[PDB]
Amino acid sequence: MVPISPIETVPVKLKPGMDGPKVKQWPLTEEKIKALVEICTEMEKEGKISKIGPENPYNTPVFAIKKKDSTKWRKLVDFRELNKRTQDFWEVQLGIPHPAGLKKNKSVTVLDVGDAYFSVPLDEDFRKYTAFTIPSINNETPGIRYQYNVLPQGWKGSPAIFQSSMTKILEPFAAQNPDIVICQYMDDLYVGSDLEIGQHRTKIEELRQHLLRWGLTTPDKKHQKEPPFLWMGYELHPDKWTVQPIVLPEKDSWTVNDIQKLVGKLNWASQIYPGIKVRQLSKLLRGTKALTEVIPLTEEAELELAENREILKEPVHGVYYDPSKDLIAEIQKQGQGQWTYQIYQEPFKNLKTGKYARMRGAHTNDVKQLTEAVQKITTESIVIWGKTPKFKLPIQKETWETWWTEYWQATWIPEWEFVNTPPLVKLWYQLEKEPIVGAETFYVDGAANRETKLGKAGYVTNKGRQKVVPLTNTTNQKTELQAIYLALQDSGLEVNIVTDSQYALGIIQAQPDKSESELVNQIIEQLIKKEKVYLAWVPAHKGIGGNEQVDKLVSA
Amino acid sequence: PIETVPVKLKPGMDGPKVKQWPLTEEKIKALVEICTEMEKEGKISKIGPENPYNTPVFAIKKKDSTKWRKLVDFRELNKRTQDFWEVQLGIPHPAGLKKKKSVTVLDVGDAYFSVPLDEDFRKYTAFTIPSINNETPGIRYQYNVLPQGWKGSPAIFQSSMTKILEPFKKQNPDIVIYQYMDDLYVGSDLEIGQHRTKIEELRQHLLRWGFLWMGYELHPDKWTVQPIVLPEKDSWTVNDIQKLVGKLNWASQIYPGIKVRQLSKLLRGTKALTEVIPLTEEAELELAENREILKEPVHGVYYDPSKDLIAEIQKQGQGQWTYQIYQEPFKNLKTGKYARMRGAHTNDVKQLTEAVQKITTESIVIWGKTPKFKLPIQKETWETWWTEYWQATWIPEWEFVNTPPLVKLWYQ
Ligand SMILES: Cc1cc(/C=C/C#N)cc(C)c1Oc1nc(NC2CCN(Cc3ccc(S(N)(=O)=O)cc3)CC2)nc2ccsc12
Ligand SMILES: [Mg+2]
Repeated sequence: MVPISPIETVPVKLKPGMDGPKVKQWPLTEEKIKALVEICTEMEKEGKISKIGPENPYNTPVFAIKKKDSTKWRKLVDFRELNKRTQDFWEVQLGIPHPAGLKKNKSVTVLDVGDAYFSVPLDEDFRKYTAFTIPSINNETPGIRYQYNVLPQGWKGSPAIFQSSMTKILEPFAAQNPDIVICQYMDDLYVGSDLEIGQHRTKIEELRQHLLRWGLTTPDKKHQKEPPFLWMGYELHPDKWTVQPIVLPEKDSWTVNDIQKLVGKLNWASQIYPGIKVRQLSKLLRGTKALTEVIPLTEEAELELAENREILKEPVHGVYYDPSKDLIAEIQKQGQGQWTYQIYQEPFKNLKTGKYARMRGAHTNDVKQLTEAVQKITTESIVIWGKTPKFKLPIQKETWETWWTEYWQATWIPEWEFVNTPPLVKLWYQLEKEPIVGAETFYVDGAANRETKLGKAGYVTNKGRQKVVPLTNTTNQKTELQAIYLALQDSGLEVNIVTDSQYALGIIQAQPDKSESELVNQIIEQLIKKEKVYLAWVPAHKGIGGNEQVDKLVSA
Repeated sequence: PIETVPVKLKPGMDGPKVKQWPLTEEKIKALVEICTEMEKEGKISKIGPENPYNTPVFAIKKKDSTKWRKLVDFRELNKRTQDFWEVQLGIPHPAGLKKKKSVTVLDVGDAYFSVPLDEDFRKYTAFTIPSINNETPGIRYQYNVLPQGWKGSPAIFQSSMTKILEPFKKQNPDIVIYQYMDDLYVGSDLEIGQHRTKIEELRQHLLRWGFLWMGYELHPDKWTVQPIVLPEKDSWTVNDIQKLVGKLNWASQIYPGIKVRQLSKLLRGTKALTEVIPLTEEAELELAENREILKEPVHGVYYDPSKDLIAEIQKQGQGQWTYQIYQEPFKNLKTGKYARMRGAHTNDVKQLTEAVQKITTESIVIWGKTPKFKLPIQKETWETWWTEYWQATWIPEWEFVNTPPLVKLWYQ
């Protein structure tokens, strides 16, 4: 007998105030009972479970299923109730690595740890809560009652406790062998290095020697999978990676469910296939919960889909990470609030690609969106590679400088260089800081009756120019914007505009270049056409000349 | 200190479960070295999967220090930790601190590591050193001693701190010492060279009782509500008078008796913005009477310790930032301005982060608590970058302003 260290038990508790489960066992057929007795008799020999007396008051129902070709019954213990009553754990497997963050390991070995799993003991004080009952034949004897000594499959804590138990066992080995990487996937343990096949095989044997200390045997996985490893939806090749095959289906009838699976594939593919776009295909899902609803594709969604088929026509791949090279991120504007990007170290050899969609909002501009994309990529790059990339941005240095020096919010983007890739991001208008000498002064105002929704908008100027337009189905805020629009339409290339609308000032001072309001868009188009615009604000109803004059014109 | 002070969360509240945000490789490495040493010294221990709690952690560099430093963001835990009256019903925040000529800030958080934390409460201090690219499970620790940045620490340690200082305070009755979190604030009215000596002698007294050698020098002589000032001009354009009337109308929400009738009268008609308008005698008097009103303090402004303090900040350009601290709108308790922020002439976000820290420091000195900030910045930009420039062991609360306030002009 070679002494073997015990695996440290994790203490487990029920949620505060809650007791164990007390679910009734279902009646089973004679055949299922016979099967369960055989299975459990074997499990009991292997130490997994133990018989218990009638004092234990808890119970979880057990079942008997089977596979079609597999000529055996399968035992199933439904721990759904016990899981509801079990404490929360640290679930240390939520996130999976991204392939673009991985580094090349020429040599990779796969070990099966399905048997080490059962070496992880269940906290003795918690075992009572896992009791289950095999109903007896003809229910003429007491049912055979068992409890678990090992982490049950299907119990809430098994994944976190197993993974944490393996990690702690592997730590000294990983620490003292810095030239090897370890990842466990289901009951597969994957051990890679960049050593020669000889030195690599030696590390494996050393790892096996190490794992024997806890009595863990670990042979090689059954039917060693040749490359590429099919892992978490990817294809991991020795020198390249890509997503698994992206195939767009052909259809003349698209339902609300068909469009969701297409966005899913497209999104998944966007991490390597550059230039994927899903706006026009996402717009067809704005608000719906029935999935068979056949929503016709707009000529914009068709064009988008076909643009994706062209990109998806040929397989593309990313490379793995070289820490000795720079990390570079390049962004393009695609339109309609859509942005793409590529992250690479060598030109044309992308580590990964991605996209960024504009946030929902009534107004926005291209510089704010580009800034937001930069922040997303920054955070993604820190996750994957632990560093911020150098950015190549389709915005001139002088444009950025003008933007951040004048914009009312603090803003920042990390080290970046201009890349001349149209369409370039630009500032479409800039308001004056001071009133313009020699430019006509338009005093604008608008008003609307709350009940009738009738209103007026117009202006008076220092040259005696005047206009009032009557409006229907409008609001104070809308007439106030309309008045500014009229002044822009009716003035020359330079114009001073005086408004009393805090609402209108707040919109324009936010420097939108596009709006969900057609009226704001029209105002944007006018500003773009001007040489100089000074927009001044005054308080309403104070007797300010010009403003007082137009106020009475538009208030009935 | 063998005996631990029993600590509980608030009724019907679980421990914190805050996500660890991603960290660069160099910050992870710094944290691994720091925490390994903390673990060898018994200050923290590895924890198992049965602990589901988490508080975020990052790495910084104190003001003028090349050494990496660990900072735990205990904001969630602190609001979930019971309210404390450890020794008394409370320590009255010293109103004399804000009056001293000079005030020095001493980092004494290292003292906390000598007091053990209640064994039952330790699980709530859990934190994770994240891996890169999820390539390994994070390193999971919990505290065994009073952690820096935790609300409970100064309260539990207060009995010991008061005794450490009594001999010093006994001989310097005119020096005001106040503790907020991990910091002592030591103020005096005496010669800056003499004050620095007293501070210096306060430090070596700490060494004998069992530090850090760093300091911070403030001058709360000069913290007030800056007056509202109006232009003094020999010729006024239409635009000038429109700006004046708008500013005066804003001030009339704050000050009673502000009048604009005679100034508005000047703008009778529909005039070019650049036309020069001569002031009448009526308007001159009204302006003069407004100026007089603006010299006095705002009526009925009082601090209420039961309400939050609110701090607003405006970017004024060219490295200048104005700010106001208040509890109710138009009842400013303090206002100020900042220029040429240190080492950030090209970085808006660094400047804003430094303004936030300076304003929080003023708030601690005046009222003994931190304000809730209204920040002129988009959430995603702020949350990506602020930790890169943070140098303080506390962290305030903040919210984001997305609509440009018209009042930025009035504080120009
Ligand atoms: C080691 C490992 C394997 C897998 C596979 C699962 C499946 N199914 C997943 C992860 C996350 C792994 O974990 C890490 N993997 C790497 N790098 C990789 C190593 C593998 N290659 C691909 C490859 C190489 C050689 C052969 S070959 N010719 O030997 O058959 C086949 C495939 C890409 C880089 N780095 C780290 C760092 C910390 S964990 C970890
Ligand atoms: Mg009006």
